[PDB]
Amino acid sequence: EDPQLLVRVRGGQLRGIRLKAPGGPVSAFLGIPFAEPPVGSRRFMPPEPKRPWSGVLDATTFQNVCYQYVDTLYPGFEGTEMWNPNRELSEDCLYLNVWTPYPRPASPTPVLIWIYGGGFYSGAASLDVYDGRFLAQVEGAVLVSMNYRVGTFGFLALPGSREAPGNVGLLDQRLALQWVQENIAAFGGDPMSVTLFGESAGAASVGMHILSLPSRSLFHRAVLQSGTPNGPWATVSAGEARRRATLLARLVGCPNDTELIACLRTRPAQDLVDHEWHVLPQESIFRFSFVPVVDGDFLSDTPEALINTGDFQDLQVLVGVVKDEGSYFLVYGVPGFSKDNESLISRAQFLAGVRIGVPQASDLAAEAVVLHYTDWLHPEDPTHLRDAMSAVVGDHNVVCPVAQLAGRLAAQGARVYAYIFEHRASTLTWPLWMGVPHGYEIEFIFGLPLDPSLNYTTEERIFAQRLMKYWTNFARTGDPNDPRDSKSPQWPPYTTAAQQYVSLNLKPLEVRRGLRAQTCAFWNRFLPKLLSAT
Amino acid sequence: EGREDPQLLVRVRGGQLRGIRLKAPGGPVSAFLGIPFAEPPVGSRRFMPPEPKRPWSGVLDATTFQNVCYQYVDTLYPGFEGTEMWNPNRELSEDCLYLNVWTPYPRPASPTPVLIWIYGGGFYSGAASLDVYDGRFLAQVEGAVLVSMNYRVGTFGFLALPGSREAPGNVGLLDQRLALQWVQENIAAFGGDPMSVTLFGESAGAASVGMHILSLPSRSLFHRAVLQSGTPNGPWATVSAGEARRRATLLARLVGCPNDTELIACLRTRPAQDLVDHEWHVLPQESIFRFSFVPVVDGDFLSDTPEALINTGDFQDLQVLVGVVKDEGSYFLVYGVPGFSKDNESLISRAQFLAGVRIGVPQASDLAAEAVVLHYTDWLHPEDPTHLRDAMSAVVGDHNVVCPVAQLAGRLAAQGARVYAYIFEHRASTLTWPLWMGVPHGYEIEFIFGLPLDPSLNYTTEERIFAQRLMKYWTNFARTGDPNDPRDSKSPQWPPYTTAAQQYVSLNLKPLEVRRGLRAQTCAFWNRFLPKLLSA
Ligand SMILES: *[C@@H]1O[C@H](COC2O[C@@H](C)[C@@H](O)[C@@H](O)[C@@H]2O)[C@@H](O)[C@H](O)[C@H]1NC(C)=O
Ligand SMILES: *[C@@H]1O[C@H](CO)[C@@H](O)[C@H](O)[C@H]1NC(C)=O
Ligand SMILES: *[C@@H]1O[C@H](CO)[C@@H](O)[C@H](O)[C@H]1NC(C)=O
Repeated sequence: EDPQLLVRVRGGQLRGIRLKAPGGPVSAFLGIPFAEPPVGSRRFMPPEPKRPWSGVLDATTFQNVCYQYVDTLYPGFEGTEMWNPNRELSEDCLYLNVWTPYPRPASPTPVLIWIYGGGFYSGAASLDVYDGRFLAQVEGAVLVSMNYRVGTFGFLALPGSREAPGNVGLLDQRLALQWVQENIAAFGGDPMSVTLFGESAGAASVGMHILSLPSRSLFHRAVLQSGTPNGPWATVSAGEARRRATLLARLVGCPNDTELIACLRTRPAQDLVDHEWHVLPQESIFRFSFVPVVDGDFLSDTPEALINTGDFQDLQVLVGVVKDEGSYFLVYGVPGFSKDNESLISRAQFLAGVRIGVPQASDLAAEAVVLHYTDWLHPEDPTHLRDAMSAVVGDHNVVCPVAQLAGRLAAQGARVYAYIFEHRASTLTWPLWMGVPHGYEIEFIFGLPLDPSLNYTTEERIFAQRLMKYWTNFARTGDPNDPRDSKSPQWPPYTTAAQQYVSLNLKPLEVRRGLRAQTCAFWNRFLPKLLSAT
Repeated sequence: EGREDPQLLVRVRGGQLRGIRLKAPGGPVSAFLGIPFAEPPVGSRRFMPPEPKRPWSGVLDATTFQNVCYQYVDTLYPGFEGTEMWNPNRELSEDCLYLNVWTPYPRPASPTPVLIWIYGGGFYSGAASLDVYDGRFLAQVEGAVLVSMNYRVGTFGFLALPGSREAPGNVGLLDQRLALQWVQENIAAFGGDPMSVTLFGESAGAASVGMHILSLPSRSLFHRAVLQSGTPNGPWATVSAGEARRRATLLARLVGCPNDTELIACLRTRPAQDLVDHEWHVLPQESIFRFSFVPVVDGDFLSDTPEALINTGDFQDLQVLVGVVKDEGSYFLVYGVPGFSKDNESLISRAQFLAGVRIGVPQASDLAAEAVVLHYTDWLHPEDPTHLRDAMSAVVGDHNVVCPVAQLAGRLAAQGARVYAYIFEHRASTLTWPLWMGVPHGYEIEFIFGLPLDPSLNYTTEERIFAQRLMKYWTNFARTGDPNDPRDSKSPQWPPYTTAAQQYVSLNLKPLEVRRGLRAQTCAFWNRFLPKLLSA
């Protein structure tokens, strides 16, 4: 037995597996339980710490994916399948994964904790794009990723109830964070240097740990990729959570909160998922049924209120967006859009897409969006209209929420670094019109281009090495700039005054100013004033 | 007769006239100045439509400009050429309905296209006798017959109690119409062609031209139109019948006049200066680019709002030239926006910007005003004093001129008209206004009229050549309905403005450059978005 692969944690002993990375071996400890299986009476309930076990636990394999909706829009297509569960679905899914250098670090190493996205309705830490072996091997990092409950199982709330209090998926993440504090030193990780990073709902999740005080003692730095806790999709009110929970229950024949939740707990998992999408208040895209709730507990106030009034003095944050945040979502609901054609649309279809794409928008607000995003020199041009549709969805849901967060954090004392990611992977299977879609920076940050069997260009490999360095420098120091390297040029902090951010592409860093400043002023300053009066 | 110049004696329908031979740089021109076209609108005729001038006996002396219509005289910067150039240069009188004709010397043997100038000044000021409106250069260099008329302004031209017989409103426009009828009957005596008449005007003059396009009785009196930095549509060129009535009766109160017959009769007893002294007191809000007595939508001269009439009109056998200067708003900022002056750089604070926007968009709600502020703010430099100053200028110019012109051009083009559009971007070397104002409202006119040709005025040689270019464009358009030269085609062409391609030309010292979209995005804000906000 290899002593590098044998670790004692508080719960007992584990056996990991030596994996081959391109440059050398790594130690992986996969499928480690951090909670009691949240099954039977424990459904919808906060997670409990895993009971200690006897002997040596086999941690050589990824554990089950949390029970979730699986996308079926394009069967057998790698662009969609790469996000689908790659292990069996189960409610028993509260396990985490650790990658370390082989041999394990001689001195305490900065820890990166990955929180996947998927709209709080999907995702898994076992996906090939979240493979931590490259960062471990090349950068010497200790990388951790956890499964958290998604959908009804993670976020169905009857606020104020003891049995479905809400945000339990977020508590799953917090428990994995606690597990790292208590146990990561055994693997050579430094619990006094923990960086959370995540994409999409994962970045929103990272954001919620920033805004929830009990999470704050469990990490030191944060990275939010293409997602925020503020914004239109990441939270609901307690009233809207209750309403959706009560409707889902009706839809499955259930049944006083106690009685309603008891009947929901009797239902086969797939029975809940069958009706998951039927509880949304309007026809929409970029809207998810069961998400974090403003409960007055995990989240003391709305994230908007919390970012406006928080003190973020001793925090460093890396945030950013991809060049084409909205394109990917268009094919999941807006008529005229499809991966299989160029998606050239009419004005009529633009107007209709805006109502679906900004579902809470009133008639007047929807007219303001159309009038702002129309190119009045080319008002009927299908290429313009299609690209504007993408812009509306990406700006409303990601870019402007991100600018808003960056600015508040910066004003309230945080050290902030911002990027836009603009390289389209040579291997991308989505069509050209989608540009650099949501999610397609991740494979570069994780260093997948360094596996020569994946057929990335040598440029893409060098670029991936640049990104791995920015991320791990940031984890190490709270500054993504290389401290032993001179020229570059340097990545400046994002500030409310200068509003500097950098482009991440195959060219050297270029510094730009103003992250869609005019358009986000429309979204962040004008539209709120509109509908709070009308 | 006997000893006088035989080219200076002409008979019109009312009698015999004697003109004057004037010197232009390239040679002599004939001028017939101060020809009366109406009975003096005095006493019981105050506020009343003009009646045609009754024939006179003997030879009327038409050798000097006549009285300027009674008006408010700008007093903000006394001694200063920049303002005095617009001020009255003849005696102020209610007896002011006279017109001017310049023609070549000797008068042309075959009938020549006629240009009729209508001055601006917010419908409260102006005269055809001002030096910037001197027709001699066009007459001499282009062989043009040029006509300009005085029309009543202020209360005298536009005070209305709509529905009344004694103060029906729009009579200043009726003065202009009567001057157009005079040209039809009489211009052939000077060698002018009454079947080729082009109206042109600036500011309120341009608005007036647009209103002659929209008023059917005017349509037989002219064939083509040029609107410079003004339009009949937009926030200032007209008022509703209710607003006219409201202002007329407030004015009456302020001058001691308490049934419309009795009110108007009391107003007719008041000294002219008493009316001028309270003219500005009747505006509903603190404002710039708003004028108390302007054309009224009376359901007669204007059968509907200009907005309605341009959206539904048939303009098929109409050619129109329209444009703007680079900095329409700047001039207006010093007549009411706190923080602004010709004698400093007018760098303003954000607070002054927000305050200025309420004054510059006086009919805007709180929400609309904040939409404006949010649109014009540069969110990279929300507090830069230079950007704020320039944004204030842009707000005022776009709202009042540039976007109404874009709206006008689009409707005209979509409904059959041949439209040619420009932006004029040359700053006169002789301009006395400060540099921050850029190319202000009013400062294309001296070039169209060819003042730079007078070497005593000290324009550069390049400006002389540029004036000659503009004069060709305007007279080519007058001749043919196309500003382009028939022969010369190596030069770059001025393509028509269309809704599809939205093309217009830069007018500056360089050859014509074609550009697309007149402030397309920002005018979508003013012309499409704001009115939808106004609906609730
Ligand atoms: C510029 O002037 C504005 C208008 O007030 C005056 O004009 C200046 C030139 C002086 O002659 C003063 O005596 C006048 O009252 C001011 O309101 C504005 O603040 C000025 N800008 C600055 C900062 O100088
Ligand atoms: C693209 O394809 C989809 C479905 O195959 C269809 O709904 C859409 O109308 C198509 N659009 C174009 C550009 O023809
Ligand atoms: C034009 O220039 C001359 C010669 O220097 C000067 O004396 C005269 O005053 C100037 N005239 C004007 C109109 O400013």
